[PDB]
Amino acid sequence: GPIRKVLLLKEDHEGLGISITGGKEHGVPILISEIHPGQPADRCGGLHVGDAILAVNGVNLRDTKHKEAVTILSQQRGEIEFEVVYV
Amino acid sequence: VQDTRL
Ligand SMILES: *[SH](=O)([O-])[O-]
Repeated sequence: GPIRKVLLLKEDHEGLGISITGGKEHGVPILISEIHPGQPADRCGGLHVGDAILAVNGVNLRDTKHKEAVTILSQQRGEIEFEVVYV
Repeated sequence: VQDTRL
C-alpha cells in the first residue's frame, strides 16, 4: 500500500496523542491503535488507526521491540514526520 | 501485545 509521510506539530507539554501496539517481540509492526481526540495527531490529521509506523523523523521503526519504539517516539519534539502504511 | 499511549 502507499507509504504516506505525515506531519505533526506539538509543544513539549503535549503528547503525540496516539496509542501504539505491536512490535518485534509480537511479530507485528508498530501499529496505531488509537488517535486521541483533540491532541496533536487528531488536530493535525493524516494518521489513522491500523497504520503501521515505518519511521518517525527518519528513524526506522520496522524491527523495533515495543519499548524501543515507545522510547524513540516519546523523544521526538516539535515538527514530527511519520512514515506510515495502512495494513 | 501491550498498548502504550504517547
Ligand atoms: S498540525 O500542526 O500539523 O496541524
